[PDB]
Amino acid sequence: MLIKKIEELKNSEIKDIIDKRIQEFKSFKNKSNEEWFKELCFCILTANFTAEGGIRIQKEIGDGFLTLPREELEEKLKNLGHRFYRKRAEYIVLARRFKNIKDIVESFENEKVAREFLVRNIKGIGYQEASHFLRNVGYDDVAIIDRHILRELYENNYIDEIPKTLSRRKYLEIENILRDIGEEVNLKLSELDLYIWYLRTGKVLK
Amino acid sequence: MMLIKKIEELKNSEIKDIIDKRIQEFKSFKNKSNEEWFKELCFCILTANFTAEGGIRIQKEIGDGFLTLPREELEEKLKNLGHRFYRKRAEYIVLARRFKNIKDIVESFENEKVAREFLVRNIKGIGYQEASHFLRNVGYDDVAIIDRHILRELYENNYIDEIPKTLSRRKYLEIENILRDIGEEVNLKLSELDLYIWYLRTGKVLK
Amino acid sequence: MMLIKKIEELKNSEIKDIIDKRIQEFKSFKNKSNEEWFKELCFCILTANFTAEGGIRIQKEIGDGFLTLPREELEEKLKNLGHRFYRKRAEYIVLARRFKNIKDIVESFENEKVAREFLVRNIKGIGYQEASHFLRNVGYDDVAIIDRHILRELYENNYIDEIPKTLSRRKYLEIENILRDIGEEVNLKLSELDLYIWYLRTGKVLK
Amino acid sequence: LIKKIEELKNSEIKDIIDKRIQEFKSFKNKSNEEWFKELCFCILTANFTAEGGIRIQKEIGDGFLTLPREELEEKLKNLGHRFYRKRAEYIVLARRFKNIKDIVESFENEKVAREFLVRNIKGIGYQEASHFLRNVGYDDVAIIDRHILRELYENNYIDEIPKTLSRRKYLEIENILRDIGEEVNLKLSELDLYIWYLRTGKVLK
DNA sequence: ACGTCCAGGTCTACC
DNA sequence: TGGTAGACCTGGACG
DNA sequence: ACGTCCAGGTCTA
DNA sequence: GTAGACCTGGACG
DNA sequence: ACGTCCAGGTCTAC
DNA sequence: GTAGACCTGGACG
DNA sequence: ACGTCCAGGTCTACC
DNA sequence: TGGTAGACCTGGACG
Ligand code: NA
Ligand code: NA
Ligand code: NA
Ligand code: NA
Repeated sequence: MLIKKIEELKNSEIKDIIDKRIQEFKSFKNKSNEEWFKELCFCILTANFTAEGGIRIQKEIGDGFLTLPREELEEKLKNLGHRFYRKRAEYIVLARRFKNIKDIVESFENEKVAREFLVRNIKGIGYQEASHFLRNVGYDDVAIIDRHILRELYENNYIDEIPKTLSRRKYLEIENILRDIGEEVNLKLSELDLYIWYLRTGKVLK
Repeated sequence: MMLIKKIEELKNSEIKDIIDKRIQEFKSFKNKSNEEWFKELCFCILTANFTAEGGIRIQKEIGDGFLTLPREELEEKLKNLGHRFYRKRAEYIVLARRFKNIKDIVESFENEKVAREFLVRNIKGIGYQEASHFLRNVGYDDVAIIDRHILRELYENNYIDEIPKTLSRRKYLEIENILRDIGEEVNLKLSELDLYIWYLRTGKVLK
Repeated sequence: MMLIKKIEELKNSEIKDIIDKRIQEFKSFKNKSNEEWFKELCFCILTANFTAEGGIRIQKEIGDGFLTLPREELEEKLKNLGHRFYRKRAEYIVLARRFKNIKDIVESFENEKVAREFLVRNIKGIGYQEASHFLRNVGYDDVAIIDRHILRELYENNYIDEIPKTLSRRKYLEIENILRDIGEEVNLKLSELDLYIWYLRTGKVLK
Repeated sequence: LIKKIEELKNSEIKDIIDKRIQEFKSFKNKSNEEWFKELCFCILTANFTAEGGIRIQKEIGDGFLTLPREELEEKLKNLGHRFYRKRAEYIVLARRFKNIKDIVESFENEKVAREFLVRNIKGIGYQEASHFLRNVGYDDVAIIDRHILRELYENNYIDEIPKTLSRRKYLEIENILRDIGEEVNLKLSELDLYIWYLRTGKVLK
């Protein structure tokens, strides 16, 4: 079933948007360290939150993610109506240790290894949001596994149950099921995601 | 307790001034830039199984080059500067550049002991000996440099029963502890301390 | 990994029988009076910073003396029978006599972990270790005895990064849980598990 | 170190060593057959145990002299000696000097006699030759084995545990000890028992 | 030798 | 609070 | 007189 | 945990 | 447990 | 001057 | 209405 | 350990 649904989206004029988006990421090969970092923050802000809200907050704050004091930045987040302003603001500041994120990430063996580094070395980033970062900046063979695509995987029965938790072991299992699915629909991991996400919500945000 | 006898022997000499101004030299790194810090990390990598002064010279000649120099070029520089392991050390140095702002990364940690834990497992080229070396050099007080010299100095006074071929983190941590006890006894920080014991051996107070 | 290996080969050795005859020696406390249990509780108080062997004869020579002998005479016996702390341990034993029906008090508690909590804050001389040691010695399994020894090899086998100064309740229940997983990876209750781990370093199977 | 030895000359141990040193002197009146059994004992102590060789020397007894090659190798084999084959061979070959007492005594001193033994018997080098001579009553040869050597380096008398204790080694060390000797006022033989006991807490031979 | 090392921790008293 | 330095205290093993 | 031993360890398989 | 690999010039007798 | 540690060196070749 | 060989059997954790 | 639902998780403390 | 509970924390649409 899921296969069928995606097949027709690849046909529908939705495929036209997903690739203005997929390439919207690829262009990060020509973006600055601040931009890349601003994307990392977007991921940190997105966890257990809303994409729309995340987009606003990002555009509204801009390079404030990289110049605002912990107390001043914290307040702005309070303004734009973010669920968790205290915590997420703490992560932003703390993350500045790696403000040259583009150079740090582009220097790893691959993407699977780079993801490993962000998780354990950035408070606020698990596998969900690291995969999200990598993707949003050009990376194809990583999967983002949040509530939604979980739901489409439990629903279409690819997974037994919606895990009370997501160990690294499980994330890499599922991410693979996702990978094998994408060979049939013939999409890289970065693309597929947007497709399943769109089904679920009805928006090719990011 | 002969070592100790020789330690206080030094504390009451014109050597204490040299060491005391040497320690102050490191403590000034609190104001230096990320560059002056990365360039110090490299010096350590250079000094691994090499000459202390041999690494002091190369650091002078290359200077801000540790940041810019490409692989094949920096290799030429080193190869010409007479370093033993030009290829390998050149390799490591370049990789370390992914942390070209090594100050933001180090000061972000809660304590030096944990900061070392990071450096040791994210920078190929750095183990405990040369991270302790690194940190100490940029102004931290509570870490020990457990090289060959201070090792068979300990050993030579029965602080240990053998010179182990390789140092386990548990092994290095245990040895360090041992040094700190001397530290308390003689009243000095593992930073100060290390310059002393090092001097009892070689006769020079470099770094 | 090595520790895991040492264990199972013991489970196949002559030792897998001495420990077993020993484990059911504890379970047989379900059919003993308060006094016999108290005698055990007393044995554990004697063991704090002392020998397991020593506390076994002292309890055998003194027998049911922990219940009748006045302080002065008890301390005297504990002095003659050569106990490290003949005064303090003599005091604890007397104060505990306000629970000389210890069996009725312990079995009353829903379980074991909750009963252990009662022994610790309500009896001088009994900390978390010599509390778990008592319950285990009277037939309880899901509690670990974390003494100088089982600490030595947990640290030697890289399970913990240090031998802590003193064991806090959180640190105890934490390490106790580290042992609890070690248990299921070889299939042994903490009680039985303890004896294997203890025989490794001491080379004996007492209690 | 010297402080420790003084503590020993104080203890009951000093009496234990006096009666032991006098057990060696008795060889002045023992037979060629006896002097040889000690020689064999010393051949069974090289890279082996002092206590092990003792019981072996006691069980085998005069067997070192009358048992055929293969027979002697069996008793050594059974008595759990590390090297039954070789030691039996060394013992058998040495039987050509069965009247070892006559030969040793005929020499000028101990220093020259030991030289003959070493060169003229397979299985015997300096330590064993010294060991031998000490055991029969001779007083100024040092036995340099793993322990008296251990003690000497741990105490900064020598600087390396030489891989190969050369004759030129054995004798520089032997001289050092002889100087450690005047410090405490002991014969090389008495001193060896003192140093050995420190290492081993046993005082046999 | 004589001193060092070491045994299935728990307690008070301090800040 | 809750983490920690000192007190309790002795006999045997071992170089 | 040319050969040996020494220098602030770390990484891979 | 460990040996081989990385690599060189330099002072000593 | 079983694998390493350990014990009063001497010989034979290259 | 120096590896390999001779060769094992108890203790120990 | 206004009490429910829901949104691209991850960290700490605890065992 | 590595899993689990519980915190972080709110707005906006539903009906
Ligand atoms: Na993280
Ligand atoms: Na490293
Ligand atoms: Na208590
Ligand atoms: Na010979």
